[PDB]
Amino acid sequence: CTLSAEDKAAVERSKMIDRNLREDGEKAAREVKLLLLGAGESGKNTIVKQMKTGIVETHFTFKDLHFKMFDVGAQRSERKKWIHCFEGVTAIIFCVALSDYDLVLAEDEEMNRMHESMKLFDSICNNKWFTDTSIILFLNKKDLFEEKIKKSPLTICYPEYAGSNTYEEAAAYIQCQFEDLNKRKDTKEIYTHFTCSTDTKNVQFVFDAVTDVIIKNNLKDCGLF
Amino acid sequence: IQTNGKLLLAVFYCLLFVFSLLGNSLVILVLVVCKKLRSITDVYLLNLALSDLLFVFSFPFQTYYLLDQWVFGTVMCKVVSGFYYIGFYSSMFFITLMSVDRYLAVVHAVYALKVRTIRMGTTLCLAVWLTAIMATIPLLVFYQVASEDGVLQCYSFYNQQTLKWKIFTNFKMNILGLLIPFTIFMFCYIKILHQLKRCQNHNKTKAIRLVLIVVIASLLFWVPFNVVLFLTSLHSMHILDGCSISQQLTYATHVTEIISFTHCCVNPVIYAFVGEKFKKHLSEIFQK
Amino acid sequence: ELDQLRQEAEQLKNQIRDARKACADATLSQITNNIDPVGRIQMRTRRTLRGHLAKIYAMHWGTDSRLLVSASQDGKLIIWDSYTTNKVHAIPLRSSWVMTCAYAPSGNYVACGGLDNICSIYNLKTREGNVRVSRELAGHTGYLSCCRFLDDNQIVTSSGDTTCALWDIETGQQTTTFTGHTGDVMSLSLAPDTRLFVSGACDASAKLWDVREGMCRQTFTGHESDINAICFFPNGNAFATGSDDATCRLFDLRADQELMTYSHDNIICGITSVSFSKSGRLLLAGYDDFNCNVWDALKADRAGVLAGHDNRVSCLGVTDDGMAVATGSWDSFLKIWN
Amino acid sequence: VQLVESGGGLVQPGGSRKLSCSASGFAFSSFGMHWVRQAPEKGLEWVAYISSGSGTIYYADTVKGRFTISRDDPKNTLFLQMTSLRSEDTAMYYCVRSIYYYGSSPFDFWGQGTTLTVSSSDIVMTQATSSVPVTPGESVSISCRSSKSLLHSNGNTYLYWFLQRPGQSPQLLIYRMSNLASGVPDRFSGSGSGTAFTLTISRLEAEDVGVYYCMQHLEYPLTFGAGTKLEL
Amino acid sequence: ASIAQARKLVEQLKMEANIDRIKVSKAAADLMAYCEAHAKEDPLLTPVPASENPFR
Ligand SMILES: OCCOCCN1CCN(Cc2cccc(Oc3ccccc3)c2)CC1
Repeated sequence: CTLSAEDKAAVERSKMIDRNLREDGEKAAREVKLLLLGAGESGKNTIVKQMKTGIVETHFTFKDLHFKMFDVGAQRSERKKWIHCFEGVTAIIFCVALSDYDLVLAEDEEMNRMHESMKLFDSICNNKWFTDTSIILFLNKKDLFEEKIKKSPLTICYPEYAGSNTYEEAAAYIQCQFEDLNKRKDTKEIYTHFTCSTDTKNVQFVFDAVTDVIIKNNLKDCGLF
Repeated sequence: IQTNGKLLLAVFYCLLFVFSLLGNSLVILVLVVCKKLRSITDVYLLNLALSDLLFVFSFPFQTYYLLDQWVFGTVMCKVVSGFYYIGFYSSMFFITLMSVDRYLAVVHAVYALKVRTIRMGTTLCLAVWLTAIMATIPLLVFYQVASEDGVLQCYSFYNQQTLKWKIFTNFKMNILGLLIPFTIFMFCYIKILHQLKRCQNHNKTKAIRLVLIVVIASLLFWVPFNVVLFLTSLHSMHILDGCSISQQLTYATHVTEIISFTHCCVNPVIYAFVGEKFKKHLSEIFQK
Repeated sequence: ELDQLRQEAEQLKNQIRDARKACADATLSQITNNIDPVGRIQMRTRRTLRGHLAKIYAMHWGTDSRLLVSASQDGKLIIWDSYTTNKVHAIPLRSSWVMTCAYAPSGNYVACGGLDNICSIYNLKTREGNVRVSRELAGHTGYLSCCRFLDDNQIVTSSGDTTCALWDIETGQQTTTFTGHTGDVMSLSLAPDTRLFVSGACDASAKLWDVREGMCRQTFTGHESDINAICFFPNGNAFATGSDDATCRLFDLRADQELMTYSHDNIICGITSVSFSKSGRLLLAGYDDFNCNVWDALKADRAGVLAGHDNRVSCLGVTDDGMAVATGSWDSFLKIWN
Repeated sequence: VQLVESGGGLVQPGGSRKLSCSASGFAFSSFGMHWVRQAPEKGLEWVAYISSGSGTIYYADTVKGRFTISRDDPKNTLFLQMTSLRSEDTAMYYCVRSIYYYGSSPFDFWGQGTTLTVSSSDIVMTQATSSVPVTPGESVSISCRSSKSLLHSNGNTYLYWFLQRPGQSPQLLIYRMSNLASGVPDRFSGSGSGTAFTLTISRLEAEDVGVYYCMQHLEYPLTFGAGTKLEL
Repeated sequence: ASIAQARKLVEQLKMEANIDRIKVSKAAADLMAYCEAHAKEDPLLTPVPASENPFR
């Protein structure tokens, strides 16, 4: 063997460490990683509230599925330096406030809030680190959008918009506008759900979306693709 | 006439041998050497490729037996009968195992998260190899070499009382061979197609196409050979007895064997070569 | 007037560039032209360290030149034995989003940090026999890009909040904070004498700092993008920078200007990690194209290439005795080259 | 850190007893565990050893078969089950912890000791003097010899030094012939040529009285020395 | 306000302006001398005999 007694015991300690690492890695691979993104007061805190520093990590189990949700709204640094750490997340939960069309950004009146949300969505959806990661789109403040759309038209945010002031047409137009920002339509699929504060099925929508993502991932693994 | 047919059979055997050797060797080189076996599907692909190669290894002995008498001895005759029969049983058991794995991966994703591990794949692969070996020992020992008219032939040669055992081989080759695997194989893929239809994604269409391809290939590759085996069994039980009908089953068995073991070449392509993962692995190898 | 202040700053900048141009009598290339070229350097992978299940973001060498620590996004911080591929320790982390790791010169402590903005100091040598968090350093408002140990009680951290810090570990407080970077600081390198350190940030600028006082003596410019890795020359009178513009630059402190650039037309990806050999002749840079190129410090020629990593090489480190260099990559592997 | 050991008591010859070592204050799962016996008037002798996770177990030839060592990690206790006892085992039993990684300090902590009374190619270590008069404030060198070279190919020489003060359990002084243990005063030092080794105390206080044992760890049949006693 | 930041930047630049600098040739010669002095001690620059390498 050409090994001392303590050398052999050290190798045994290394093998035990390897066993622990393997078990922890299997546990991590069983788990689902979600990256949570939003622009301003988009309702990200509200959707965190429904389901249950720099990164606020939230864990919860729903239907025998363990969920990791990472929140990076407080980083306030260059996103390109730390956005590659999140490559490999199962899905990206993007939160967008529907009432932001009427409001303008706090910093200057030149930029509308929803346009900044679109720019963030364009940067995240089309990022080279997330070329195969699906996006769950949460459109919040349905009651606020209902109250606002009567008083103020969607033409302020979208001058090209020529449609009825009803909720359905405006919501469909906003969703279509956000979905057109997906350049790589074949690689990813965007799931859009209309939620409010009183909504109780958002966790179910997230679970269904992650189930679809897992099905697609294991189809790719199994060779069916 | 007979010599020409023998030459054609030997040529087909040699071509299939070489082609499946190349395909399976490429599969094993990609899996166990160039890359790692990260997932359970990699383990199943490696085991299926090994089973196909083991089945393929019996071909040149058959080519020489067609060419000349069995000269290399009885002990090899035993090991090559094993090679052929464990190859068949392992191939079909591994096909069924891949079907069950895909069914778990698609229909029950959350459960496939906790059940599908490399250790479970290795355990099931060892179980498949063990049950194939167990099913093959009787045929591994019942094969013997006899010299007929100065021509030594390694074949199933029994006594009159043991002739009934020959019937049991075909029926086991039908129940344990075709009926038991394909019952799980078809059910899992039928339910896979049901879930794929009721889904919203871009990858559903290609997956549906490939599932249909696998199902059609497996049926075309195994149902004819097993049906002709059942017909030969019926002839042996003298339900339909005659010389002309016997000649027709001899020719039909030859053709169905040809069709059946083109699977050793087609299965590598269908299961690995088509698909994103193996294409990407081949691209990475070509980059090197 | 604000415009007057801007004009005065511009005049000072012109004075700086004029003085630097005055000091540039002859470049490094002309002086080191007659030096015999190093030649091709082929380095085999002596050891491969496996056990990480995610991208390796950091790696540091102990003073003993045998024990090294590695940080990965799997949530674990493994201390390896380089000679015999044994895992001395495996430290769970409260946050798996780590970007840097350090090994104390005494070897008693290991520091880890990342997107939690907290530098966690781990006590390796304890009566209980297990690695424990000794101190959680808080106060930064951005991700920790790099941390290096001065001694058992002092540590220097660079964060994404554009500020570097020097901590006193026993009390968990900021002894002095370094400010002056417009962009996020991405790497720091202490001088061997440990009275100065260089910080490279996203403003394409590297700044010298004095640890005792807290002021920035010199600011170095010339890169066209974010500087990812910085490293001191063994003398301590020079340092090298690795940027995203696919070039490495060598600066000297006394002449206050760059000496020459390490660039190739074929190389398009940015330098992720940079390091120096013991004599300073070789500049080892880890590139984003799955490769680590070894350069010659005095001649722009590229001596050799260390290939063998499937993914991006994220960290580099040369032992104190200089015998081995470790390349950690995103492909969850560590390799020892010699 | 504490290692309280329970068991002992009067035992008839040929009987069986169980020795329990309770661990409190350290990670029991990580540490490899040993059992060491000290006769009423003689030195230390190794009995058994169990590794972290019970991966490997080694016994001495004297207690092979009759004795079995098992650990229970969840309850942080270590068991030594003794059967077919004889008058050769009547002694005090020590429960010693040892951790094995690069730079570690094996045999770091020793238990108090429990007394077992029975009613009526291995390396040889020799400490020739076995008793030396000494004066406080002076310098004393204690010599030990090894039958075979204790230097392995890795460059590590496996010699250990222990101090057994009167009425106190052994305490590690030097591990691997040069490294001072944690908390041991700096006056102690060790040196050797790979076959013969010396332990040097620059100054002697009243705390240094005791018997010093030289141990080897090259091959797992660990044999302790006879011991050298320092009396003023 | 931003005015104070401008004054701080101006003061920092003024501090940076008065530091003395030697000619680049002297620094290059010093780096050359350091590299030549420790050329033998570098194992990566000049590989050691295989016996002396613990990584075998
Ligand atoms: O079980 C009794 C027979 O049932 C019908 C099925 N046989 C029908 C005859 N084939 C000849 C056959 C073809 C191809 C290769 C081959 O290699 C050998 C040769 C000798 C012994 C062992 C295997 C044998 C094999 C399959």
